[PDB]
Amino acid sequence: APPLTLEGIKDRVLYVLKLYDKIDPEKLSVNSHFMKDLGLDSLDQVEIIMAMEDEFGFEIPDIDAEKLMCPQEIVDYIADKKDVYE
Amino acid sequence: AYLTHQQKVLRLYKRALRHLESWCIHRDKYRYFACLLRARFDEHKNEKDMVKATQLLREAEEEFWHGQHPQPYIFPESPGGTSYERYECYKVPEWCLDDWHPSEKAMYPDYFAKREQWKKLRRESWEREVKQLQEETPVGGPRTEALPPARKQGDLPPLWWHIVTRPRERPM
Amino acid sequence: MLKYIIPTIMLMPLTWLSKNNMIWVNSTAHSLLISFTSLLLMNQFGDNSLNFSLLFFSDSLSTPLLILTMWLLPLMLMASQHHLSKENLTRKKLFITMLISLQLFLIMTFTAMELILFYILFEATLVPTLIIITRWGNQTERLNAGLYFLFYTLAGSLPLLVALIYIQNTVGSLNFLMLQYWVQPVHNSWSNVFMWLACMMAFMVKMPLYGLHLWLPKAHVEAPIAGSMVLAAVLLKLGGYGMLRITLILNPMTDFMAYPFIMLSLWGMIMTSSICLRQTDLKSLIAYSSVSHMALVIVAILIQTPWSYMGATALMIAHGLTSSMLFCLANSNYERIHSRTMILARGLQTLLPLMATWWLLASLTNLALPPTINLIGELFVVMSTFSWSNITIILMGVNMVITALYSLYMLIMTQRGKYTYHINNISPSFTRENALMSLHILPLLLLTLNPKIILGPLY
Amino acid sequence: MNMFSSLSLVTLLLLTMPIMMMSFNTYKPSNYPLYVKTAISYAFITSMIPTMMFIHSGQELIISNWHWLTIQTLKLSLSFKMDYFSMMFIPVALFVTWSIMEFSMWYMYSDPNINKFFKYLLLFLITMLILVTANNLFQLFIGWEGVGIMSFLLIGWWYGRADANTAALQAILYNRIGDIGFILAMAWFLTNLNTWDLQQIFMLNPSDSNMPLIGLALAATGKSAQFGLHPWLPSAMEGPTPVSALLHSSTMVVAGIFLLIRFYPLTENNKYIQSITLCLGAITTLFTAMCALTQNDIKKIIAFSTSSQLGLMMVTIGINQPYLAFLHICTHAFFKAMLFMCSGSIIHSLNDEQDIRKMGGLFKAMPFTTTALIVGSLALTGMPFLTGFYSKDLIIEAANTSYTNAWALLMTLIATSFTAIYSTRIIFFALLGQPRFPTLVNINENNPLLINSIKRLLIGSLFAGYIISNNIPPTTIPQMTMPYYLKTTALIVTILGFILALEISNMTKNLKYHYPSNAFKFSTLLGYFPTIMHRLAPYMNLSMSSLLDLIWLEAILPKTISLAQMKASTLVTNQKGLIKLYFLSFLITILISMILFNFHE
Amino acid sequence: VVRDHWVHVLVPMGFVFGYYLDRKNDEKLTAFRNKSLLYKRELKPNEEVTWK
Amino acid sequence: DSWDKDVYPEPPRRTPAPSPQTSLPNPITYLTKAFDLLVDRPVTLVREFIERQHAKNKYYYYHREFRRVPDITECQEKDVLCMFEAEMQWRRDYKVDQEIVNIIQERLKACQQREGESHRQNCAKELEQFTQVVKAYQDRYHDLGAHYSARKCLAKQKQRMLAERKAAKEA
Amino acid sequence: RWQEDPEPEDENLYEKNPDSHGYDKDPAVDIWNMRVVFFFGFSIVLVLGSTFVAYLPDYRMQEWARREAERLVKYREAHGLPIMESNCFDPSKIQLPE
Ligand SMILES: CCCCCCCCCCCCO[C@@H]1O[C@H](CO)[C@@H](O[C@H]2O[C@H](CO)[C@@H](O)[C@H](O)[C@H]2O)[C@H](O)[C@H]1O
Ligand SMILES: CCCCCCCCCCCCO[C@@H]1O[C@H](CO)[C@@H](O[C@H]2O[C@H](CO)[C@@H](O)[C@H](O)[C@H]2O)[C@H](O)[C@H]1O
Ligand SMILES: CCCCCCCCCCCCO[C@@H]1O[C@H](CO)[C@@H](O[C@H]2O[C@H](CO)[C@@H](O)[C@H](O)[C@H]2O)[C@H](O)[C@H]1O
Ligand SMILES: CCCCCCCCCCCCO[C@@H]1O[C@H](CO)[C@@H](O[C@H]2O[C@H](CO)[C@@H](O)[C@H](O)[C@H]2O)[C@H](O)[C@H]1O
Repeated sequence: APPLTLEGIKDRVLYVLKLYDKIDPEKLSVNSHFMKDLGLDSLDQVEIIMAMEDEFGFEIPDIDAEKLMCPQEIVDYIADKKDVYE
Repeated sequence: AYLTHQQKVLRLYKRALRHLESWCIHRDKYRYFACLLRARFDEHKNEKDMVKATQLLREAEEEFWHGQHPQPYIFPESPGGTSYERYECYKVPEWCLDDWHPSEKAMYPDYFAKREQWKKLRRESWEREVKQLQEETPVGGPRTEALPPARKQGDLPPLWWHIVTRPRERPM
Repeated sequence: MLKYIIPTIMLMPLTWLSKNNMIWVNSTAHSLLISFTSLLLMNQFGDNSLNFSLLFFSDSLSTPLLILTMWLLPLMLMASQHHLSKENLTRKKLFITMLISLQLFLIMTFTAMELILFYILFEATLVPTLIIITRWGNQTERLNAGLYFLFYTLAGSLPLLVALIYIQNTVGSLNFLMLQYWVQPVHNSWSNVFMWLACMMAFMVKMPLYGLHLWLPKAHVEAPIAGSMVLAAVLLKLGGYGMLRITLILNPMTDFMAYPFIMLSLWGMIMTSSICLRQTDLKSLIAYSSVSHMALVIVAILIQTPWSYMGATALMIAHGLTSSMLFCLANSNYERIHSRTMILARGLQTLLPLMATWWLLASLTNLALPPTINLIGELFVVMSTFSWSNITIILMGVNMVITALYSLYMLIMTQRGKYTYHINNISPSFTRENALMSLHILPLLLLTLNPKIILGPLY
Repeated sequence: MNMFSSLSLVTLLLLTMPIMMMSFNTYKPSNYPLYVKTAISYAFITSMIPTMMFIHSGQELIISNWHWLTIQTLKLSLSFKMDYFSMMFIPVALFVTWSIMEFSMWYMYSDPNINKFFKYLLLFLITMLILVTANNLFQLFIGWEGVGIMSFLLIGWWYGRADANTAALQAILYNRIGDIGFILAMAWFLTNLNTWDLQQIFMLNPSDSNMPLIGLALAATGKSAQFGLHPWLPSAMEGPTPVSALLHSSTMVVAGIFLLIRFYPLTENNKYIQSITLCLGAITTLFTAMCALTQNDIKKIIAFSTSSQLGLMMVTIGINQPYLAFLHICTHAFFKAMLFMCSGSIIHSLNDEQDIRKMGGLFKAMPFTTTALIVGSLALTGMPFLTGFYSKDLIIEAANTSYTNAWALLMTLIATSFTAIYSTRIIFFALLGQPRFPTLVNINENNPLLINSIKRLLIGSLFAGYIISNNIPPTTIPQMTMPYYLKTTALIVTILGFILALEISNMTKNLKYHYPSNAFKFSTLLGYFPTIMHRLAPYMNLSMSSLLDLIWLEAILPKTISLAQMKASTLVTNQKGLIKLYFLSFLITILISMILFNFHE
Repeated sequence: VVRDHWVHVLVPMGFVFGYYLDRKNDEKLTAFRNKSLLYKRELKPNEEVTWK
Repeated sequence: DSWDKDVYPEPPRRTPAPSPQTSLPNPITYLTKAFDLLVDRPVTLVREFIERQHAKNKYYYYHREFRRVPDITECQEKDVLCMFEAEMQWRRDYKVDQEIVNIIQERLKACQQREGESHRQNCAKELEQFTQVVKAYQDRYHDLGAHYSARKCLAKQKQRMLAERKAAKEA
Repeated sequence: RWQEDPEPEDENLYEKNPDSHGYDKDPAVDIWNMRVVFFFGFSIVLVLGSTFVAYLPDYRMQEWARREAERLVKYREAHGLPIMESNCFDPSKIQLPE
């Protein structure tokens, strides 16, 4: 499959978040905490991870998923697993 | 279980949604039921009696076991998926490069020059890394598997080599 | 046979008078020449055996064993010279001297025309073998392994000596050629029952027969590689060769005395194969594999049919080369990880790709893939044992299923899966190690092109 | 005979030179896969010349060129039987193998061990031709076990995967249990007829063939994955898709049927064996088609289709129609190998996705894959006048106009209906609807290697049945007089299967939520046969290793022997060193010497 | 001849010596040379021993 | 030809003449002509050159003829010198008789292939001759054992002869 | 506790000799020992030994027996005698008990 890049991963991670109705696509930034800033709760965070899993076609274990609390953390996690260094 | 009640509910939620997605298949159908399922969790989200909440969870687990898909969807590279461990036969450890014949190492003069620098960095950092762990581990040994970050500048995080230098997920 | 005995003895002066750094070069070079000349033993005739003199003769049963014996000496020197590299020079020469003396006794054992001469040389092999195990073994338990080997063998041999001397008294001769014409039937009596047991129980122990097999896993686990190669390849075959010669004078009593020993071999082969599935030690797995393979030879020798003796002959040669190869393969790993645990070093095909091809080839011969001589020998025993009683096909068939299971399981455990992370001293295979395996597998596969020369005198 | 005999051997010799060059290493690995693909394409052409000679003048010959070994009165030779079955299977096998290797040049392009992969594919084909052309059971046994080992090395291609090692060993386990029957046959034939050569077996024509034929039936069960020894074939989907394509078409799985066709002069006079094989095939075709109804993995659906088809071939053996069973082997080879290649095209384009639930909307996105997949599904279901019609349609008419088990017949018709149901399942979920795959679209199917390889098999799936059915000589009286409702049975039930499957497939779009029935789980979990047997049988065997044995042990233990010697030693040596006691014992020795033993008398 | 490589004749010489001893032993076993019922024959013009 | 047709007989070959009923050209005809020119001619030329080298060097080898010697029935008990020659003679006969059964089996197998679908009726003499030869071989050698000998062979025959004597005395 | 040498660290022949064949620490001996093994082992025993075995003269008179068997079959069929007669020994030379 065609290779990924750090900016490509960040573009798609936000793209998915921008299509979620509980998030304000204007307040969204790579460093927005899903809990403190975006006002989401534990249950919404789970669905965000599932959306990223469906986006990139691979599973994030629950032990790792619960710690991804801002979009940048998700981007960093994906790059580490896909060996993306751009 | 090591997991808190809060962690247990979330794992069930993610597990329940995934098995629901296997049943529905069609995305529009899955969306309709996923929202109904989220409603059931949202109904008791504010329950404050931990005997009732614990009961609600246990009953939910029993319902999931009765309703689980016998053949749920698995991501191809997840445990049990059709591509799990497919590439382990291509992952060669980096220490194998030490045994290369000189003529083999001569074809990559620049890769093997960079490799030596990393080996030097590993040799020079090791003693500090061992010391940092000794003077941070409580008497009796560690209580968790969590390792510390580096504190000083020019210090590398303790026990980093086999994490940094691990094979790529598509090594060939 | 003096064209082979004298050259073999000359290996002793050659080793002792060789320059210090040349002991392994000279002994290996000249032991290969002796192996080359051993092909002259294949001047076999349809009717008469090759009877050189009053002391020694060769027929189609001893010739393949003689060629196997002399081929093995150069292979044991290659396998030995690594782990002895730090040994004292004189003790290196004594180790090589013990191997040379073992070949000397062995080639005379297989050609002796007099059974009491056979017994003395048959029993003389104990001394060099015992010394090799206990002196150059690496663990504490090598001393107990020495005693078990020693006293299991003598427990059966001493009754054998009495029976042979009794037979010469009443028949007048123990010359094998004479016994072919002067043999008389053995009638039912308690006296003849114990004469039968004495004549056979020494050979059953060396096979080994299931029940008397527990000395073999001990010896293998504790012996050095060269001790394991000779023990598996040739020394086990002494029992089979003795049984193929002695059964001539035990008829017709073998008709009913065989039954308990066929039952032990038919059931024993299923249990030893099953045990191989749960062995944690690699050398111990291969040892229990030999017990399973040699149980076929006992059954074949005891039912006494033309097809069963051809099968048993092929099995002994084929198993000799295969079992020796497997031990050398497990030794190559041991010289790296210094352990015999099968589960310790995994996923080796990734790190040693060519050595993984040798493992595959050795395993396929062990499970007897057609048309290898391992299958040819195994098949002929199955065909004849089916005629003996149709029900045996079930036990024979089951054993082939289990034999496949543990042969490939040993291949999968050590060669496939993920490699062990912390083992980082798996250096590339040496030219010495690769040549050692090719010298087992190439001759083994070449014999498929011309298997008649390993099918014995009933071919 | 000079051109016929010479050219039928160069075909086999040509397949081995690529093997010789790799082993002899005088080749050029610059493009080894193309070299192996070229060798097949030429071997296919050279094998057509002997076939045309057979079609023309019915020519058949046996070649016994090398005397290998004599065993008293049993002489073994390298012996090749170039007859009806050999001359028709070889070109079909080579033609399909030609397509699979061309497809493999694209599918396995990024595999670092591609050269070894093509070496194993070629050896896998070489052993199948040894099996097909063998004139005696020993040479046949070489091919029998050859394909078994090559299946092991190709199913477990990704040897880092634990499940690939489990699946590879499971193929060996089941096929080796089948070989118990094969060894049984060779033992009976040697004992009772004095031969392993087929000419003598047929000439002596044993009347009492219950034992040798059950041995061959048990051998065929494992190799062809009939009920009882069936699970390994679905598990063989661990290997790369080209392995599945070649494994399931023109190599291993039809060797079991091909073995029973070789021995039709015996089975045609044994009604007991015909009943056993008919019922064995009937249960196999129903059971594995029922499992396919609810599988979500595309390769497993096609894999269970093959088991279902192999059951139908075994049914044909049962109703004493050896040549129909052979024609179905040839026709099934085309469209089955194409379906596996069409599935590989989808899997490759969806980034190694195999679950059908995450496909959809591919009808227009993958036009050529879609065309071949519809032709393949129509050929499989027995659409009039496609490759599969010329065998399946004949077989069903023969079965229901025969003196046969009524239950076996019914189960073969129901399974035929199921074939339409799970063919609709693949088409409906893979191609129709809305896309369900991830967002980053990488669908591309424009490689000429992919297109050409499927294009050639597509053409075979259309006309091959017609071409073969019109060129083979007739060897039976085909029953062509029957009621309208027996003539049209296969078409009708197949049509009902399409209708019924369409309604259920459309039934999944509704906003209803349902609990799995016991029936649904039973089919989904493959009847629980793998779940139970693969935990119970390994556990009983791996954990498998009275007072009478206590005596036989405690008494004869080396500890017992060695510990009694220790007691006796201590009694002998634990003395006080006293002159008084030693001489007192001298007195006792003398007294009992005279009083008790009369040594002085 | 070299003091380096004189030990390389011990085993080749052993073969020749052993081969010669083997031939001599055959001389002690000529009791039936040209006397077996299967093989006895009259002697050729210059023959003196059918084998040796 | 090159073997004795009497030992390995073959019925005369009857091949029908071509009688095409199609305007099309037979592909086999052209392939035959190409095979003859491309394959047969160069292969024949190489052979003829080789057979010219052989002609310049013609030497001979012979089939060993064994004189007959007294059987085991004429050997005094425990007389090894006479027993040994009768035993070697018996073993050569045993190995020869194994080959006679192979010749007859070869005739039978060749017949079954040659006749085709008519083999059941057309291979009755080969089948009959195989049945008779296998009977004789079985009576001679079957059940002797791995350590067989002329002595054991004789003892088997005597037991058979006594049984047949009682067969005639009984009727 | 008591005076003893510690176990020496295991050594790697490739460390000081990347061309090592594994036979010896001395490169000159290491190459020599390789050549005697490969030459005598492969060039001589396996190649010549296999050629020698291929051309063994009529090992155990298997070819002679066939030639003789052909001669007897030709004779007995021409003279009308049975190809093989059940009695292995001439019954005139036997004297049954009783
Ligand atoms: C079955 C047919 C042949 C049987 C022959 C049996 C005769 C005995 C042979 C072995 C003799 C060994 O003699 C002695 O045995 C015991 C155990 O057996 C060994 O001792 C070992 O086992 C014993 C108890 O099992 C332990 O207490 C001891 O710690 C352990 O070292 C001795 O180290 C050995 O010197
Ligand atoms: C590994 C263990 C193997 C165990 C094998 C067991 C085999 C058992 C063999 C039993 C046969 C023994 O031999 C049998 O006994 C005696 C010999 O004393 C013979 O008979 C002789 O002694 C008995 C004494 O009871 C008298 O009745 C009889 O008058 C006399 O002729 C039998 O005719 C003979 O057939
Ligand atoms: C079939 C005939 C076979 C004949 C074999 C030859 C017999 C040789 C007998 C040697 C016996 C003496 O060997 C001696 O056996 C005892 C067995 O308890 C061993 O005893 C071992 O286990 C016992 C308890 O089981 C311990 O108390 C002891 O500390 C330990 O050494 C001795 O370590 C060993 O020295
Ligand atoms: C018919 C039987 C034939 C048997 C053939 C056996 C072949 C064995 C080959 C061994 C070859 C060794 O021959 C070798 O020659 C050289 C000079 O001549 C000797 O001397 C050498 O010593 C060292 C090596 O240790 C060299 O660095 C030095 O340059 C050289 O002087 C060696 O000490 C000797 O080992």
